[PDB]
Amino acid sequence: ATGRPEWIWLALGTALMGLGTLYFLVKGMGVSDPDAKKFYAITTLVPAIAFTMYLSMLLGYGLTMVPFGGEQNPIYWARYADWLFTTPLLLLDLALLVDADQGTILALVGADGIMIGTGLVGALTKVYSYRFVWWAISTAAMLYILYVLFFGFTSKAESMRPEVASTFKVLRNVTVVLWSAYPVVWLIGSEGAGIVPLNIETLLFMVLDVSAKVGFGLILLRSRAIFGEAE
Ligand SMILES: CCCCCCCC/C=C\CCCCCCCC(=O)OC[C@H](O)CO
Ligand SMILES: CCCCCCCC/C=C\CCCCCCCC(=O)OC[C@H](O)CO
Ligand SMILES: CCCCCCCC/C=C\CCCCCCCC(=O)OC[C@H](O)CO
Ligand SMILES: CCCCCCCC/C=C\CCCCCCCC(=O)OC[C@H](O)CO
Ligand SMILES: *C\C=C(C)/C=C/C=C(C)/C=C/C1=C(C)CCCC1(C)C
Repeated sequence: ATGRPEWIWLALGTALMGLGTLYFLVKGMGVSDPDAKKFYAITTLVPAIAFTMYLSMLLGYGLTMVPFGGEQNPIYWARYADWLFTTPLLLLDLALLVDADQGTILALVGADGIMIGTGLVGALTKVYSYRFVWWAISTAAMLYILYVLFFGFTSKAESMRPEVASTFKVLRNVTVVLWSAYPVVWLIGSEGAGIVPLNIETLLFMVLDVSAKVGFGLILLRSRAIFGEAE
């Protein structure tokens, strides 16, 4: 558990995802409105999955060594298993808020799976120059997602209840800003060019992970948008 200088950030991350899961679970009790239940279920699952994968990194299961640049490099592969299942759920929270059509949802979840799966391939690739080829396909998939969130969602939200429009626009903005930092941390951290050491990279991903999952949920689940309009 100790011996790895990043361990303090993995321990903190685990604690914050556990506490976030327990909070949403308790808040979610008794909610009867069928629409709100769907938002509670999706949004509580996100930190529950991330809690289990942070714990696996803490205990050292979610780590493997990958040779490249003539050295053995520690790669936390458990990050991608986490993101494979949590990032489509976050996009589903947004798409259900604006009642997106089924074709649009499919396009978003599919592009997201491509983004995370090519990120994983790049992380495990042993030929140094090819890691950046995968990084660029993965980043291209993420630019399609952000485009849909602005031209495919923002246009629909504005034709809906004001409480829905308002909450979507805050969540959309939060999403665009936090998600776009991820490819940058990868590129300058241990998986890429290696300018930032692993212990600081782990700190940066931990602040982004907690903000984009627990912070995101705090904003959505206090809104009136998730309830049906009723007397
Ligand atoms: C120290 C605490 C550690 C953190 C806890 C360990 C996390 C792993 C455990 C459990 C999964 C529990 C259920 C996760 C799914 C919750 C979904 C939900 O609550 O949905 C409510 C909805 O309203 C219903 O219809
Ligand atoms: C709504 C969707 C909910 C989704 C919830 C699903 C979460 C599944 C989690 C984990 C097991 C996956 C572990 C992958 C198996 C790797 C085992 C292996 O081959 O060796 C690794 C080595 O033991 C160590 O470094
Ligand atoms: C491993 C990576 C892939 C699996 C990870 C799971 C991620 C989330 C699941 C699904 C999106 C598929 C489309 C589901 C959208 C349906 C929402 C909808 O359109 O509404 C239908 C409902 O009938 C109205 O009441
Ligand atoms: C739209 C929101 C998401 C956009 C995300 C796409 C970001 C574009 C990528 C890269 C330029 C930075 C490349 C700089 C890398 C040079 C590293 C180097 O070789 O320098 C060694 C070091 O500086 C000696 O100390
Ligand atoms: C659970 C939290 C969130 C916000 C996860 C998001 C992760 C990404 C947006 C990852 C993107 C990557 C790309 C675009 C290219 C480099 C490799 C990554 C997989 C980190």
